[PDB]
Amino acid sequence: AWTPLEPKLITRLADTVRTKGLRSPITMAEVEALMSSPLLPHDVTNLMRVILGPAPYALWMDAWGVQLQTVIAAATRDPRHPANGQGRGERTNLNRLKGLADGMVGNPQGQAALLRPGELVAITASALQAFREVARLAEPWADIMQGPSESFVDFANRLIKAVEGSDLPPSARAPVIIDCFRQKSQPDIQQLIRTAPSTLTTPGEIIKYVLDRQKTA
Amino acid sequence: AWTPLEPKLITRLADTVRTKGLRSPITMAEVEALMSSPLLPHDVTNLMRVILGPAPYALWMDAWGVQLQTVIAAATRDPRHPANGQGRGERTNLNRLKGLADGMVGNPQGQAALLRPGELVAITASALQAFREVARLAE
Amino acid sequence: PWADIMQGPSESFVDFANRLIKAVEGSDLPPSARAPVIIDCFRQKSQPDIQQLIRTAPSTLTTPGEIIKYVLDRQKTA
Amino acid sequence: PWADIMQGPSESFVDFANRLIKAVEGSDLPPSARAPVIIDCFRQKSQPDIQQLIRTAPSTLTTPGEIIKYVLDRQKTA
Amino acid sequence: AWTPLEPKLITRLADTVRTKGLRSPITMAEVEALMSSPLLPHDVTNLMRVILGPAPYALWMDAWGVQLQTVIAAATRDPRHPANGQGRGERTNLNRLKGLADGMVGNPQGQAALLRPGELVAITASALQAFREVARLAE
Amino acid sequence: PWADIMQGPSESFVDFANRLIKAVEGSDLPPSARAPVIIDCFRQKSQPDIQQLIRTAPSTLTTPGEIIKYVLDRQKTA
Amino acid sequence: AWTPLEPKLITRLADTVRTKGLRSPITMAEVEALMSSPLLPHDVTNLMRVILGPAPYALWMDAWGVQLQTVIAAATRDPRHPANGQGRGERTNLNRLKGLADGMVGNPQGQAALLRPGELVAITASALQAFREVARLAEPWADIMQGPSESFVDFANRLIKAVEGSDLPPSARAPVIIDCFRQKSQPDIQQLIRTAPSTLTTPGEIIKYVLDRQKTA
Amino acid sequence: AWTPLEPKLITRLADTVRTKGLRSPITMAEVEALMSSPLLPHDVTNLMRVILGPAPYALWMDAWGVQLQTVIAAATRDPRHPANGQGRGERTNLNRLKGLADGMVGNPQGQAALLRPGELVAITASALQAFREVARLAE
Amino acid sequence: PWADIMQGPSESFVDFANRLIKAVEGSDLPPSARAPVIIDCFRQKSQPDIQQLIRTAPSTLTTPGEIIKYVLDRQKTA
Repeated sequence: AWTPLEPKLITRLADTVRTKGLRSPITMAEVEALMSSPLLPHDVTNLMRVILGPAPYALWMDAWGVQLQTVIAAATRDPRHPANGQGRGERTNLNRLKGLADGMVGNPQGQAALLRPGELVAITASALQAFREVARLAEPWADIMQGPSESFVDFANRLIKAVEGSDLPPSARAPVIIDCFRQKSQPDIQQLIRTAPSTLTTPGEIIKYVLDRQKTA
Repeated sequence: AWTPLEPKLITRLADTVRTKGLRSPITMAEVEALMSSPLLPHDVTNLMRVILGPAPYALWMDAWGVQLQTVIAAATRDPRHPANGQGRGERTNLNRLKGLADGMVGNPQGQAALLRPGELVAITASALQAFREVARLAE
Repeated sequence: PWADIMQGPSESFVDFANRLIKAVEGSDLPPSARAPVIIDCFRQKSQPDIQQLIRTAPSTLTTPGEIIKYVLDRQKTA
Repeated sequence: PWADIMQGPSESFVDFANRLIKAVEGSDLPPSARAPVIIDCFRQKSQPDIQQLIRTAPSTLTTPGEIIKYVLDRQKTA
Repeated sequence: AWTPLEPKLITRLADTVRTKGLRSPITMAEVEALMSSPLLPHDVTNLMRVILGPAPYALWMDAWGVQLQTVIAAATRDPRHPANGQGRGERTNLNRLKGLADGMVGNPQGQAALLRPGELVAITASALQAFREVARLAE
Repeated sequence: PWADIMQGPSESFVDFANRLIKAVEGSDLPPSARAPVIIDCFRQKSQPDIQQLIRTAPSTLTTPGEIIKYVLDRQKTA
Repeated sequence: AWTPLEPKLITRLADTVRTKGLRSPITMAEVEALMSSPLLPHDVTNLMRVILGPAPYALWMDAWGVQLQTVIAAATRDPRHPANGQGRGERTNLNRLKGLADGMVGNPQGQAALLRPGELVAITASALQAFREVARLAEPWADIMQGPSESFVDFANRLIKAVEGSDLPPSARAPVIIDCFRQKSQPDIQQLIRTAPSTLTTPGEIIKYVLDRQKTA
Repeated sequence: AWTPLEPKLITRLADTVRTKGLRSPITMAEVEALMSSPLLPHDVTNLMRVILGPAPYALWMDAWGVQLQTVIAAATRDPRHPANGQGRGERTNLNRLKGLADGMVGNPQGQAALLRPGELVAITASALQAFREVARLAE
Repeated sequence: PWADIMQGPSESFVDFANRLIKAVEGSDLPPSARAPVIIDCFRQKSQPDIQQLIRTAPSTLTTPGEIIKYVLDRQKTA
């Protein structure tokens, strides 16, 4: 049985997006919150229709379609997808993912009837990634320096934000964050990281080490 | 069957962490509250992704891994771990604890299927101790 | 009225796109005729600098989102 | 003479292509040397706006018809 | 036996294309008129060589090739094509459609000998659609 | 009283360490609580130059003798 | 039989190091040239004694020792090293690599007699890596911009040089070079790379594309 | 037994490439000269590392890979390749051509041991064609 | 004479290290006594800023190359 999301939560989320913007970490946290239970295509579509303006909504429809197409390519590349079945008769078409298949167009009850839980979670993850892309697109890591008066946790927050919300591949973020900690982060912390008796191979470990041995001031 | 945590509670906890900080006793009490039922690796991972910033989240991943490794050392030091079994075929690998094992990567339903309750409580206690370490370290 | 919407001389492109998509989706057109109309209105409205920017697109843009992304990338910062 | 044909400052591109293909096919070249010559004359004649339009082609154009289609698509409407 | 189209009709059609353009409904009607009987690849090729300028002729060759390729994809998707046969030995290659196959290159008589009526009507419909595309593209 | 001992602005570090260890060992603390107290008093007393010198220790110092050796090595000769 | 390197080539290389420095690409090319045939520890040691000053020579001895120790750790981690043998009696000690073993100290002829070709090539590669480290140490990629008048091949050369001669892991150089091509390389080439109908996933492919479609001027 | 190329010849060739450029006929003649004996992948790789700058070296690695892939396609299209053998156990993989196969990575002696003369001449011709492509592309 | 070598007020550290290593290795000392002498001359010469920089080394430096690397890393850029 389909239950709609509260319009009160949706109104609060829309005002959050209106004041804080699309890219603030609080906004992404709120979206993750309202993206907790697996939503039907109807739910996510109406949610993005309400919280996003017209042009961001067009961009988001595009990005969601592209991500769903990547998902369907991975699905035809592996017959063991939680959305797929074992036989060929359970293969999931994009009409079933976007809610365009037969018995689903405009009807959320029938949608919830025919859809699989794997289908729902795949649609939800696709929509979240599309939202991230559009947010990064609507509004530079290599220009980030630690200010003379700025603390180190603020600098690390800003740098990790700008590196993860950028065009780098996922497998290239940690080395870049480390090498930016080492070359930015004004020469006191540079020498503090350089003279590390242990080898630090993770941004979290570097942050912990620097927070331990930092010059209290 | 897996049931997700309410995004309303998660939003309230995130704002609590945002205003009070990581180390306040009220924040630790709230975390203990949302750490009441044994959570699956997916739940704790997403929870820490939402409530913690990027750098505290990296620190927490590190600390959680270290604590889970200590747990697995104690487990290989005692075949009577509530996560282990009696035979050698039930020995619990870190891929099964971190949710990286086969049939679990990205799927919370399969996760909840294959995991043991002892596994869940050990993961939960490890995550709580890691949160305490990171909170003591950040400020 | 969607067919009377022009991008002002001082207006940014995201505001123009928002206004146009709003007026086109909140109109009497069929649902299957909104995307082509939005594209062809991006091409003929959206004052001649952006018109030439869309015209000289080495790739073929077949979606309002793709056109918006392309224009936002290659727009004249001013 | 084909090697003296330039696209005039005010001439359209289809007229220039017609004139060039006419002069190249009605000349003393072998039949197997007309297409490469027509392409390389499209690239070096056809005043620098279209020259840069052909240069920055994300795809490789290997036929006069394909070059004509691409230029007609992405040409600066004026 | 192959019979060529009248050069008088072709001259009148060429002057029609010259004065009215490629896209006028009278021009498309005249083309449909001269596209009534199924033409051999030689006929359509020479017709487009005469009535179209050099650049529209290049565009039309491209479009005709693309449409014929779509036809051949549909033909390999259905063994009951009026150009195909029942066995695999009657499958129609693009060399046979464009008139490039053996015994056909430059010879319209041999062309008319080996070609099927389904082949002829498919080639003709493909050429008409290509003409429509190029006319919509030129102006 | 051990908890009232500060390193004077002009006092050397070995004198401060001697005074502090004397007052901590000659007090009412249990024997198992003297080393942690001596360490944490080295860290919070011992005026901010030596405080920062101990804070930025690439190694972890877990003994009063090791802290004394490190500080004596890297101290500001003056 | 041992043949010494020409003192004329060594004098020319020493003057090259004296005028151009340790880090110039021409100097590294010249060193690679004189590092072509596998050299005995005597040869490399005397070569670095002559071309390098006293302090860079001390640094280079340190770095060479460290790299040789890493090599010997990999050798004890794999009994199939081209310097090792199958039995335990052919295991290669650092005294044999540094030329300190019995029958080798000060004698290049005996050195050439007892040494293996795998030993020679390992020593040579170790010495080259140590030279690179010391050159990078004696005298920043994220500060490299393409000048308004600079060509693109010069900018690419400078950037690839600074990225490969840095402290990044080997698996993080290509993504960094690509993302630096995209964000540096003044906005004309930035837009040229952005509007690429194909996806460029290699620095060589990006360089080829830009060289093809660049604005001749 | 592997013998390295003289660093004197390599230095002279590098200065030739530095003053005359990549495309001069004298430079191509010098490259053909130093490309006379069949070189091992190690030799050609180090040679191009020394004589070419960083960006031309990246371009050359790309082009060399593409040409070697064309060679391997022709090799799987003909079991009588001088690099191949008669049985299927002598089929030459790209790891063996680029010097990445087992027993060859970083070791020129083992390389010279396992490689065939046909393999060497194919690698050499591929590298020469790749150099020509990159030289035509750079300027 | 090696024992008379001081780092000048304006001299860089690599020049001082070069001069000192030259004078120590080209002297009458045994080969097994050069490294300790070079280290102890780095520590006592090399004007008090670098003296304190070497003194406050959280790690133990037991080689002239390691001392040179450490000082070059943490030196006061000026």
